[PDB]
Amino acid sequence: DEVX
Amino acid sequence: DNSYKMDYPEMGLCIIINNKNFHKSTGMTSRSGTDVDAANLRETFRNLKYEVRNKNDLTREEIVELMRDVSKEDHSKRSSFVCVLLSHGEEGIIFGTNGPVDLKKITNFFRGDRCRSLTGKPKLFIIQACRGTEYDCGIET
Amino acid sequence: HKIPVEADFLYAYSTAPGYYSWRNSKDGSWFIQSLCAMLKQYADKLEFMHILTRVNRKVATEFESFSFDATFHAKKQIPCIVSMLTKELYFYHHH
Repeated sequence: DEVX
Repeated sequence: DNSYKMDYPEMGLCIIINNKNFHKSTGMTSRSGTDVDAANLRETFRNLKYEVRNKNDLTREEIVELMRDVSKEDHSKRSSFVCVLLSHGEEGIIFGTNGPVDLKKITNFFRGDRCRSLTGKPKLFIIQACRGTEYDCGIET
Repeated sequence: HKIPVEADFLYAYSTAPGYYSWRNSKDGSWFIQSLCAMLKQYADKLEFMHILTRVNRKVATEFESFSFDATFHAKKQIPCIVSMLTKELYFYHHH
């Protein structure tokens, strides 16, 4: 899970 | 008269802008997994009979150019228009590989008075991008 | 005899104003994963706002971030449907  | 007319010869275009790699200056890391999104969307809208056009790693200038050109096409025989943006972002902003572009600049090309062949037809913008740096910690249910 | 120039637009945002949006390196973004799934399952029947409402529920209930960095761990997300549409939208037509 990574953000943006 | 409660539903949009969707029986034109073509459902319409589905423009997918898939930005994965950005210039260092932006400080944005590679958007791992975005290709999965792009492929999924392509198949999903193909099934809905949309004319899908995928574009990868566009600079902010290229995004604007693409949008301008697409808005200048004759959409008379198309029932609707769909644009999917996959990239980094901030509130009201989408990122080209080299910097920010105001979303308003992109959507303005399709205003009811600037793209007459789409007047009265649904114009959908699907946006996968951040809108700030706040986290939602949620609440137990 | 005229309509607003801003009418007939639908902005399906992956997240609420001011918030981060989540993307899984292997499965894709939570929002797009859910959007495509709901379109595949319901586009032959449900009106678009109702499909997007199911997308909101799917993202809100089935996803929670997992990270070795406690700062990015156990986070949630809710999409944001912004509609200036003037009619119901169905991705099919009744001959």
